[PDB]
Amino acid sequence: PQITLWKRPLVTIRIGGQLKEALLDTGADDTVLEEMNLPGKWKPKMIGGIGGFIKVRQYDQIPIEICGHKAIGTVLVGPTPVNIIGRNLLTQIGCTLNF
Amino acid sequence: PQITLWKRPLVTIRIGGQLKEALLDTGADDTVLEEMNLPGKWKPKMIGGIGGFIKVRQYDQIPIEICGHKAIGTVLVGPTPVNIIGRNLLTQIGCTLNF
Ligand SMILES: CC(=O)N[C@@H](C)C(=O)N[C@@H](Cc1ccccc1)[C@H](O)CN(Cc1cccs1)S(=O)(=O)c1cc(F)c(F)cc1F
Repeated sequence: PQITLWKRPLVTIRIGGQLKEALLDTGADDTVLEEMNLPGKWKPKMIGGIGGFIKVRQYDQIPIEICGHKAIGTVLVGPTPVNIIGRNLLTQIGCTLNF
Repeated sequence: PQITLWKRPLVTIRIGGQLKEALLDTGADDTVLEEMNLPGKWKPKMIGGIGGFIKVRQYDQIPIEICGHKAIGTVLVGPTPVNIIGRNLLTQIGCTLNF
C-alpha cells in the first residue's frame, strides 16, 4: 500500500502466532517490541533512543508478517513505549519513503 | 524522490540560517532538533521515547526546508542525539511510505 502520515502508520503484525499492532518507524535502525515471550535463543543487547539507553533481548531470524508481507530477521524485546518495526524489516518488505 | 531504508534516511534541512542533516522519521509525531538558540517565544515540553524523556523547547510556526520542499510548523529544540523530522512536517512535504 501507499501510507500517508496524517496518522501514526500503525499496522497489524503476526509474530510467534500472535497478532499485535506496531508502528512503521523509519527513524529506527532495529525492530523493537514491548515485553513478550518469544521462542528460542536470545542474547542481551543495548539500544539507544531519544532518552538514553535500554537493555533488550535480541532474537535473531524471527519470522514476522507485517501488513501481509513476510519478513524474517532480528527482533529486539524490551521497554519500548510502543511496538516499532525498524529499517531491518522495513527493507525486507520493500518499504521506501516517497515525496 | 524515493528513499530506500538500507541506511538511515538522513536528508539536508534548513532552519534559521543553519543547514543540518535530519532523519525522515515516520515513528515521530513531532519534529525534534538538536540544541540551537532560535529567536522568538517558546514553551517547555517533555517528550519521551526509548530511554525515557528529555526536556525540549517548543517553537511554533518555524519555517523549515527539507530537501528543497518548504514547510512551516512546530519544532521541538533540545538535547536529542539526532535531528528528527516528524509527521507534522513530513505530511507538509507530501511524504508517504510505500511497499
Ligand atoms: C538508534 C535507533 O534506531 N533508535 C530507535 C529505537 C529510536 O529510538 N528511534 C526514534 C528516533 C531516534 C533515532 C536515534 C536516536 C534517537 C531517536 C524514533 O524513530 C522516534 N521516537 C518515537 C519512538 C517510538 C517508539 C520508540 S521511540 S522518539 O522517541 O525519538 C520521539 C518521541 C517524541 F515524543 C517525539 F515528539 C518525537 C520523537 F521523534
